[PDB]
Amino acid sequence: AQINVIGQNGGRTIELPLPEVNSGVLHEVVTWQLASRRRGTASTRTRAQVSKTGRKMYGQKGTGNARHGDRSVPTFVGGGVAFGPKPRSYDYTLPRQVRQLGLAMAIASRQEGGKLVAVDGFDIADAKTKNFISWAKQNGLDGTEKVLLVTDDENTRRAARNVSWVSVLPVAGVNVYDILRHDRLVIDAAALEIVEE
Amino acid sequence: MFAIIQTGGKQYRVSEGDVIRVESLQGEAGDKVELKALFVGGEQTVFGEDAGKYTVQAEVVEHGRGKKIYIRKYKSGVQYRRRTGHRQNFTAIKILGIQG
Amino acid sequence: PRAKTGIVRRRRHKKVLKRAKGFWGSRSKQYRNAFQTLLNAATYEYRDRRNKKRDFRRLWIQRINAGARLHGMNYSTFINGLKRANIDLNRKVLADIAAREPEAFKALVDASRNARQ
RNA sequence: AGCGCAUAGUACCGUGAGGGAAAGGUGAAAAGAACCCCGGGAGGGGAGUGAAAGAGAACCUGAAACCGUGGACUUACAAGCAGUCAUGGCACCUUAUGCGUGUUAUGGCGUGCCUAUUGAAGCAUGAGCCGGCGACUUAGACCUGACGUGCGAGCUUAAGU
RNA sequence: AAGCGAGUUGUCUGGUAGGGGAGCGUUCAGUCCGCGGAGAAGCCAUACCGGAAGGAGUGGUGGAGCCGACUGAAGUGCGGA
Repeated sequence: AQINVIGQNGGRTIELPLPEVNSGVLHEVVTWQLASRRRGTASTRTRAQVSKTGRKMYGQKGTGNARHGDRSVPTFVGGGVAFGPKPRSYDYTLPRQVRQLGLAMAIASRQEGGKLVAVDGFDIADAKTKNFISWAKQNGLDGTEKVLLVTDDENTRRAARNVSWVSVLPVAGVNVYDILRHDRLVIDAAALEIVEE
Repeated sequence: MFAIIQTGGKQYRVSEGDVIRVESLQGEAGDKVELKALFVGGEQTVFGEDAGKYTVQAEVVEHGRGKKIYIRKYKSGVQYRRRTGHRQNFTAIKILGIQG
Repeated sequence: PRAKTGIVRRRRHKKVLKRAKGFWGSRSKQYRNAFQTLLNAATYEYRDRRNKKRDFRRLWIQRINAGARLHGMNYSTFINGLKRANIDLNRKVLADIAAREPEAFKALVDASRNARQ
C-alpha cells in the first residue's frame, strides 16, 4: 500500500487517532493566529477631552437655551466622542492541549489530501529553481492545486512568493496557519517529518 | 345561464368571468381535478327557486393551480414603540369553473 | 469600523413612500407630508377591507326592508319566514343577486308568508 | 469625515493673556479654445478642440423641503388639520378578455407623532426641512450563570529559546 | 451529516420594565474559479415573494470595479436629543 515519489515507496507509521470525522473545535486558532501575532491600533478614540481647550463659556442660562459650559459632548463637529477603541494588545491564550491532535482532526476527511515522503529533489543537481519546480509535473502539480511546503533546509526553499499562488514560510515544524491553505498537505523532510516530536 | 352558490365563501357573479378563488388541503398542484358537492344558488332561465333542492343534478367545475399572492407587510401602532409584523401566506387558486 | 450612511437612508424613506398617492399639494415627494401622512395612512387602513362590511351593510336594509310592498313585506318581522323553508340557511350576497331578477319573490312570498299553519 | 492645518490655525474675536475658521476632487492630458452676433461687460451663438465637454475655464455622478412651466382629470357653493374604503367621475387599454392603470363631487364617520405623563386626542410639551453626530460600553484571572468542548483526579503567569 | 411536523384539541390572549427567539444589510477580514463594456458599482421607477425590515423584473444614467455563500469583527440603522 501507500503511494509515493522521490526516494522509495512505503508507509506504516501513524500516531494521530482519526475516526470518521466530527472535527472543528479549532476556531479559536482562527483569531489567536492574529492575537499572539497582531497589531491592534484602531481609529484610536477613548479620550473624553482629546481636544484640550479652554473652559468657561457664554451665558449657559440665557438668550436661547445655551446648553454651553465648555465642550465635553459628542455634539460639536470637529472633535471626538469620549470613550472607545484604545490600542488593545489582544489577550487570549488558547488551550495548549488541543494542537498536536486538533491538527490531526484537520485530517478527518482531509485524508484524501495529497501527502507523502520526500527530499526536495534528487533528479537535479544544486539549486536554481526552474526544472526543479517543473519536476512538479510528474503529478500535475504546477497549476491544479495549492501545494503545501515544509522541508528542513533554508538555503533552497525560498523562490515562490506570490499574491494568489503559493505561500512559503518554513520553520521545519507544524502550523495550523497552513493546514488547509494548500489543499494537498505535504510536509516530508527526512529531518522533521510526521514525527510526533 | 349565470352562476352563484357557496363553498370557501361567497363572492360571485362569474359564470365565465374568471376570478381568483381560495384553496384546498390535499388534492392540489395539478392543472385540473374537478370537485363538487351540493348547491345553493341558480337563477337559470327564470327558475332559481331556492337553495333547498339545489342538488338534484351536478355541474362539474374546474380547478387550476394556486395563483401567486397579493403580498404585503402590514403596519399598526399609536404613540409609543414600534414592533410586530406577520405576512399573508394565502395561495388563492383560480378555478375555471363551467356551467351545467 | 465605520459605515457612513449618508446615502443608504434614501431608499428607506422611499420604500414607504410607495403610498405617494394623490394626497395634497405635493405629498408624493414631500419630506414632511409623507412620513407622517403615511402615519396618517396608518390607521384603520389595516382593517379597511373587512370593517367595510358595515358600510355596505348600509345597503340591504333599504332594499331587503320592504321593496315590493305590493305583497305584504316586513323584512325584520319576516326573517322568521326566511328560515321557515326546508333548508334556508344562506342569506346575503343573495341580496346582491336580488338586484337582478325581480322574480326572486313571486312564488317565494306565500311560500313562507303563512308557512306557520 | 480625521488634530483645528490633505498647504489658513487668512482676516482675526479683542479689554487681556487667550478662542478660531469654513473650505478639498476636470479627464491620463487641458488641448482651459482663432473665427461673424445682442451687449458697457458679465452671460449666451457658430465650430474645432473634446475617443466621451447633459467634465465644461468656482468643473464627477448629482437624491431633496422650498423652488420653474405645461398638461389627461376634478373644483368655489363647499365647509374640519388628516385619514382609509366607499358608487360615480376624465384618462389608459407594457395580455377584446363589460377587466385596469393617472384619479374625485362626495359618504362613515373618524382629532395628529414624539413622548417626562395614573391620567387626553388635546390648548401638556418637543418639532419648518434637509445632511450627520445618535451613548451602560471599552481593558480589567472584577464575579455569578446557558450552551459546545478540555479533562475526572483538573486548569496555568511572568517571556527565555 | 446542524433535528423537523402535517392529521387533531385547548392555548395561538393585545401588550407598558422584562424572559426564550429570527433576521434586512453596510463597512473589515477567509476562500475568490469570480460577477461587469451587451459596462456592473451612483441613482430613478414598473401589481413576484417575504413574519415585518426587505430580497425581485428593467431601463434610465453613470463611470470605473464589485460584492457572495459557511464565518467573526464594526463609531450596525430614530426624521424626530
